[PDB]
Amino acid sequence: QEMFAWKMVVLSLPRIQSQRYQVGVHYELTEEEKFY
Amino acid sequence: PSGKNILVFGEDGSGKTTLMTKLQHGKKGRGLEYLYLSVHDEDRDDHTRCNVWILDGDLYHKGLLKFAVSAESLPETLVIFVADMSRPWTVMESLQKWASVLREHIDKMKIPPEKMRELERKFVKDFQDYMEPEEGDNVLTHNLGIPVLVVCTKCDAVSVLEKEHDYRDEHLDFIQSHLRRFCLQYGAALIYTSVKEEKNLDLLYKYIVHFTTPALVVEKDAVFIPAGWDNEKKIAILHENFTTVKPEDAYEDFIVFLMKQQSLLAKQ
Repeated sequence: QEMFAWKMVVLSLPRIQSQRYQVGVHYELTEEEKFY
Repeated sequence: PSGKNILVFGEDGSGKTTLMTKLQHGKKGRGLEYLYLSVHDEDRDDHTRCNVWILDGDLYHKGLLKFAVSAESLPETLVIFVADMSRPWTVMESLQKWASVLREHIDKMKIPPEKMRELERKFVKDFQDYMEPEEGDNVLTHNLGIPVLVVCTKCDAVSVLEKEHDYRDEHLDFIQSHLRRFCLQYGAALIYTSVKEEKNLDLLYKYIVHFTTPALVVEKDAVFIPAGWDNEKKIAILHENFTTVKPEDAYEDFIVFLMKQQSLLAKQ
């Protein structure tokens, strides 16, 4: 009865590339930090 | 059976992809990585579609929680609070952080159904009544309640942790007793996991989502807190021997203008 993927398909790929909204500047656009 | 669900909460990796690989993979650095399970149902493979959602990060994950939690899916939701033992401050802060995220999810997505509130609260009050027997008084339980179970990663690194900055049973005993306190206050249990070791998660996650398991504290390195092995006395006995009884300060312990004016002044 594996046929209930509509719940995930309702909003599956609405944000496939939403990792670049850094307040338009931020001066450190990266979703992590480097070493020391 | 109906559809089962599991929400694993990774804290910046912490071996979440490796742990999900050990049970049955690209990476885990974006968020909402759906995973399917196939657990034995004591006789055959009855297609126990226990959905697993890998949530990592903090950049607007409420939408991912909305796409990962349905309305009538709420009872069979076994979230897995994952925190790696290599960074104890990350465990102490991330456990309360994921608990706060779960509280916000209940305060923003569980509130529209009215009958589910009065049914779920009594279901939790009756579920905690059966959580303590068949294991082998009253604790400061919080407001959150649903079948939960916390799983800690990097537990097979006792020598590494004592070689870096612990070098005493105070740190390991502090983490053990305090995570035990956090699990009893959150209405959960604690099952440690490791690299190709400590295979005890499937037993309790199968035992609660309706095949039993006992407690292990003798080894002190592979500690398993089952459902119903908590009180307010053994936790005090744990952090008493050489460890400060409930310290509130040990958390930070284990965690042409100038030149022109000058020329003009010289000219006068």
